[PDB]
Amino acid sequence: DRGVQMLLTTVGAFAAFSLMTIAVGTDYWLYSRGVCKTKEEVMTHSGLWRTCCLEGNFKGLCKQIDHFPDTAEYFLRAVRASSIFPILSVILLFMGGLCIAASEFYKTRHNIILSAGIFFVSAGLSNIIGIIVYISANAGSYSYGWSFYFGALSFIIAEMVGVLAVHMFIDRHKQLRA
Amino acid sequence: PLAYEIWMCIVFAYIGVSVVLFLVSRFSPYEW
Amino acid sequence: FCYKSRAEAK
Ligand SMILES: CCCCCCCCCCCCCCCC(=O)O
Ligand SMILES: CCCCCCCCCCCCCCCC(=O)O
Repeated sequence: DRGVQMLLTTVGAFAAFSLMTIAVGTDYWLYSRGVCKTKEEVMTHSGLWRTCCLEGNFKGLCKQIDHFPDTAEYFLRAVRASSIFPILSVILLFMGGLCIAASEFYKTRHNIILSAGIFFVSAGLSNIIGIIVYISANAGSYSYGWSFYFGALSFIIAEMVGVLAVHMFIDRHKQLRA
Repeated sequence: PLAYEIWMCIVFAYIGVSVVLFLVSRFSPYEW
Repeated sequence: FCYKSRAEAK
């Protein structure tokens, strides 16, 4: 039903946006071993921006990850520093949500739903490039924390909501021609 | 043979490719 | 899609 489809799409968008914003702000991306505060190596929390010291005498103490501790490597370092790919995913998800909102009012345009689909799909692609960049730059034991998996779930949900939006637009234009 | 992250990103890529092929192939009303 | 759309003006 239109109703159920629209509700499910709207809920999906909020979930994806919230999950990606939580993930890009929280610091439990990589449970590894390192230094909590530099002027003894212990478990560390790590995130996109700051690393934190768990299990350490200075527990809870956190320091900004030192991005930039070979232009090809400079470019990866820059992209990982200013996490444009992850942050751009949040922006695209936000823009998509605005479009789905503007479907209710200012309706009958039929092209804003397609726009929402394009934004959600594009958000997924940005998210995945972000993951690849992160995983690659974090290679220069370990384990991925719950904020990493929050990011992944955002990708999946965003793709599903994208399919729903395109399908709904198709159904609209089919009803118009029926 | 392949690391865990390669497998994970293969699944992500599979979802992304499938979704994009669905979109580009069946969104234009000028082919329905 | 945009091109074919503008054409529909015809
Ligand atoms: C065609 C789609 C197939 C999807 C298959 C997914 C199956 C899930 C398997 C879970 C293994 C995850 C390993 C955990 C790694 C870790 O410790 O961080
Ligand atoms: C679409 C092609 C099918 C591929 C699906 C394979 C999913 C594998 C998921 C990861 C499990 C293997 C990696 C080891 C993880 C670990 O060390 O715990």
